[PDB]
Amino acid sequence: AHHHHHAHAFWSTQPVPQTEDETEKIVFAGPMDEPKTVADIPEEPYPIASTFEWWTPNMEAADDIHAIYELLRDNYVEDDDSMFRFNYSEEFLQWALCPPNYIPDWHVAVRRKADKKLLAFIAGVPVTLRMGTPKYMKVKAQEKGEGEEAAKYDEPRHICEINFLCVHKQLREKRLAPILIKEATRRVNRTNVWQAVYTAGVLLPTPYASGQYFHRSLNPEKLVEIRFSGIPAQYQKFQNPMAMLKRNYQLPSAPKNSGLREMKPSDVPQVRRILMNYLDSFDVGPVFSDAEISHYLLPRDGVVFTYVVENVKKVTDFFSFYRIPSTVIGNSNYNLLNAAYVHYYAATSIPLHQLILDLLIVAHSRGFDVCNMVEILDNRSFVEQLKFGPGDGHLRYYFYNWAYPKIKPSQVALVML
Ligand SMILES: CCCCCCCCCCCCCC(=O)SCCNC(=O)CCNC(=O)[C@H](O)C(C)(C)COP(=O)(O)OP(=O)(O)OC[C@H]1O[C@@H](n2cnc3c(N)ncnc32)[C@H](O)[C@@H]1OP(=O)(O)O
Ligand SMILES: [Zn+2]
Repeated sequence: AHHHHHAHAFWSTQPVPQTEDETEKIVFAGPMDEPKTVADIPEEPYPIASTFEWWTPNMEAADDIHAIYELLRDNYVEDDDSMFRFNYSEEFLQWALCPPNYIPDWHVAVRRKADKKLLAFIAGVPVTLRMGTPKYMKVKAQEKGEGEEAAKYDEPRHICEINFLCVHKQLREKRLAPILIKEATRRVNRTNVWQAVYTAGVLLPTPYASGQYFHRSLNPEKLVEIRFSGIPAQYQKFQNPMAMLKRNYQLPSAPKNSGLREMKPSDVPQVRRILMNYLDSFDVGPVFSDAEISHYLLPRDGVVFTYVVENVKKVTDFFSFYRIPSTVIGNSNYNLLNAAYVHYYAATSIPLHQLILDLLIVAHSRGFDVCNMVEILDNRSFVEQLKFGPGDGHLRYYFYNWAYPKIKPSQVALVML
């Protein structure tokens, strides 16, 4: 019942595969660029106009995080004609940008010298990623006798995740974005890191995986009244069509699993174990320490919500979801849309659809209006029984400086904003 509404001067110089045809022919994982060392990377920041300066924000400082908050609030807009606007609170931004061992230098900003107004931003965070040759390719490579080349890059790699690329609207379409990407590349290279991973809605050279978005209505009445959803014509036959619509997406009001409770700090080592056990099944996936599990998964009000199944003693299952609220433009009754995004999870004692059913119940009980996700992990497996519908977006996954075969999004275990 959803409302469906839908030459590279810089990227052709970058160490990424340049065509879909190239990517579909890659058989081994490995770097694109020729080997470099840190000393081969320019010491000085990339030149920008004299009215501007590079600035590294201190995220512990109120003024700095507020400055980044305001830039993104007013300028981090994928579509000016959308009826919605994503909102990234300072707490959200600290959670996304300041994981344990984050590198301040990788938060790259441009500001105007005279008044110190922040005009552009791009952010990298460390992540440890398994990104060696997909298991099927390695298998096929072994049958041809090339197993050790296929396995050469199997060790998890300490790399960079790039997000929150943003140019102030006054500075748009002036090639500042390539400069931001070059400066981040420079700074990351100077840390002896040579690959990055990143996601985008736009199609760039060249994704290794792409996945459709899916939505699960939690407050159908509100979703229709803001035109996120429509009430289709067959409902225009029934007696109280809106009552019929609310009945169709009705959930139980209390979760089905006993032992389900909010995650607490003492759960961290066990959640790490069952998560890692699950994520290692996928060709591309992160490796998390206890500190990273704690930072990314411990409940964080207004940002991250995480529950465990602990039916006496042992943590056997868990799920998590994070919040991004959308401003609703021009609606008399509603100003905000509260969206729950499926995060990490692991099921070992109950079917996956049963665990995610409880996610929906908990998310609904916490006032969320819609539950969103991309078809990574095993998310595709419960779409139909839990009444998710596909949206119009696609999340495209890219590597920088990494030759990588084309894979399915169900082969990807890295949750990325
Ligand atoms: C080893 C370490 C490596 C580190 C770096 C790894 C790579 C990181 C890569 C970045 C990962 C980002 C992940 C996220 O955060 S995805 C979210 C992106 N941000 C937004 O959508 C916020 C709103 N939009 C904006 O702020 C601007 O429109 C941006 C900044 C996006 C472009 O600014 P502007 O509109 O003023 O344009 P320009 O004249 O300066 O530049 C035009 C050039 O920019 C290319 N472009 C456009 N959109 C994107 C995009 N989303 N990723 C990469 N490149 C993009 C475009 O194809 C063209 O290149 P080419 O077509 O001529 O070749
Ligand atoms: Zn429309």
